[PDB]
Amino acid sequence: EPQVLCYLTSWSSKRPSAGRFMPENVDPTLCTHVIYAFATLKDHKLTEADEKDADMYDKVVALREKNPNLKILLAIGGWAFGSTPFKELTSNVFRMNQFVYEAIEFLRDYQFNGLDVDWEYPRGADDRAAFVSLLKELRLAFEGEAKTSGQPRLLLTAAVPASFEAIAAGYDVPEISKYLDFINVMTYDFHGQWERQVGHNSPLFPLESATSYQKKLTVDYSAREWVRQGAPKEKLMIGMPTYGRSFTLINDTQFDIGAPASGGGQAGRFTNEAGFMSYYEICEFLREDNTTLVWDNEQMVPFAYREDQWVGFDDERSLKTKMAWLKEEGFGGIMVWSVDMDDFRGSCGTGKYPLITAMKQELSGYKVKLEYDGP
Repeated sequence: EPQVLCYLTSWSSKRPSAGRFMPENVDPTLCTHVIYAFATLKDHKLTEADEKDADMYDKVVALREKNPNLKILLAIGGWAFGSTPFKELTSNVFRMNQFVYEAIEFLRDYQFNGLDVDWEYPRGADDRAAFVSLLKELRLAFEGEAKTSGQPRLLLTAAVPASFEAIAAGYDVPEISKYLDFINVMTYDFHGQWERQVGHNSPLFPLESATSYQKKLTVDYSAREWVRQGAPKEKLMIGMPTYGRSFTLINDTQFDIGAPASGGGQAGRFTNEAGFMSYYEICEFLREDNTTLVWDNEQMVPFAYREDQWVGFDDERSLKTKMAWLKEEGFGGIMVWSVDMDDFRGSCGTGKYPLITAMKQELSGYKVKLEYDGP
């Protein structure tokens, strides 16, 4: 029973031509859960972010009609949303409780299977306690509802950071682990266009020559840090990105990890953000002339460069390798960011959804079992 939780970004519907992604585009057999991001808070209540969203919620749910075991969740928060609304949400019990009772009604009305909470990020003791009370109250009310109610309990999940420093600052790990059904660790964005050296978005292992700090910026170390802090392995869903992060090189002849960079790489035609590329945009980049693909055998991920453009990403081989690591460590499953950025049209020349397919096939047969795993 390894789980596969796939994020669906609302704004993917706004991309041009082939990029355009709609709930209909979702293969309902790929993922065990689809998490729709993001709803918002208005007057401290769970509400639809845009008036056009309600029809989208309807479309995402009802994927179910095509796979009745598929769970559909709604996410609130995200990076843009910030910390202040969550702080104000949890500032008093009545607001908090009323948010809780209405969220349940909101969710039951749309027939969602549960709520994903993405506070980015709690920081400091007051936030730490507030995040715990919020999760504690959602969880208990979800249960209480299932009993005073008819059906199966609403699911509760949260996206959490990979940075070991963010973990200490924001997360009472053992406490949140009691209330969450799934802990979705964001094991990506380790490097990017905010830095002035080239580095990979989501390296599995570090370079042997890495500084003790750079060694921590990896999928492997992050996931292990979550375990070390008390997260139950069966609830830990390790984040898998279907995008890459790109750089403009200072010097075309310097293209190795650590090479000087002036900023992000040229935007992809569909995601329109320098420094960022969806997987189908990567494939386009790779078929340009003279683009050299490299396999980093220490980090265990690919990257590619052509003239002053450099991109670090995940492909079939790196994701499969990650699944092998995953099973060996014994984690409960994966989280995918995001389903709309995998090559859902099969324009890379392999199949449709080649990234998620590759992970799914490599996960076939895996059963998660807890056992003593040393310190």
